[PDB]
Amino acid sequence: KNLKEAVYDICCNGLSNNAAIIMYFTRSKKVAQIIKIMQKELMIRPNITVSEAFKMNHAPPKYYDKDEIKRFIQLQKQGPQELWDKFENNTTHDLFTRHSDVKTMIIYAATPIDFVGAVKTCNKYAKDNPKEIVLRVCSIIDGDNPISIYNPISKEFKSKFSTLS
Amino acid sequence: KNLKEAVYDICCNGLSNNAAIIMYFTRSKKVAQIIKIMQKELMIRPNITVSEAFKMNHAPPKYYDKDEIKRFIQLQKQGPQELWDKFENNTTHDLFTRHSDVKTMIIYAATPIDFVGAVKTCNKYAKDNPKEIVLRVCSIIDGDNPISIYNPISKEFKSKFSTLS
Repeated sequence: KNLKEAVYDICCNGLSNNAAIIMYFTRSKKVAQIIKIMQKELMIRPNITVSEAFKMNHAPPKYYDKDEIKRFIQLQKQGPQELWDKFENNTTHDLFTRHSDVKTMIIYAATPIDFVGAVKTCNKYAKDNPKEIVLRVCSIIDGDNPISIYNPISKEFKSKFSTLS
Repeated sequence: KNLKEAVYDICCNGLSNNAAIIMYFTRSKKVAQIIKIMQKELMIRPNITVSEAFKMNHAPPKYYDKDEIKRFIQLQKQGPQELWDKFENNTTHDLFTRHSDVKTMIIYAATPIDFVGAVKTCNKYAKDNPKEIVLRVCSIIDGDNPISIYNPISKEFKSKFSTLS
């Protein structure tokens, strides 16, 4: 239900050039082939961009103590400009990175029409494989089409969109 | 300055596990070298996940017909449920998938404290190379730490942060 509302909110303004789909895949026998067939099914439709499946690395965890959390808070109360400028963080860990099992795939769509139809397809794989797939939507603050050739398509879609209200 | 305010909004409520730093860069070998320096800086910090540099593919573009856009609007207006159930798209294209040469990287950070320090690190390399690297901040609806081991660290930070607000 949260996915339907989220996709609705993304489409509401007629623009989807700053949205994304993120999918995380656990390690599995079928996983890489799901990715292959999804990529293919997704891109029989125009305006869709799909990434390669990719890996990630991560550092060790760290818990911040109450005093550190508080001084971040005092710095927050000074607003965006002084949050950025006065932040400093010295914490080091003396260790290597861990290589994760989980694969990730990013999808984009140039217009709301493509976006709805892409999320519905992804949700279809996410439903049929519920143990191996996490599905989320992204709003990129001040984002645009990563593939710049789509820009006239989105701007034009928004144009016609706006005159219809 | 847009970046400062998006960072401030993502951290406003003591949750970064629903957030991401996204960066896009050109194929330049001189650029892949600066990315690696950046990853070295990033990984010496705790609570930071950094994906590999990854590539993307995409479909042909399509301009939607002012009349097709209308029928999508009639659905939008009936709401989040009806938009999802009723939407159909049977648009195809006669071409091949194209391979972009834009690379992409995604960075995660388990707490607002780690998120701010990672945007500040990533952003130095973006301003230093504004033609070859583009830097964004993302909000993932109902997101969690992609690496599960961080969940207790995020949940602790939030507990303390809500006590200290």
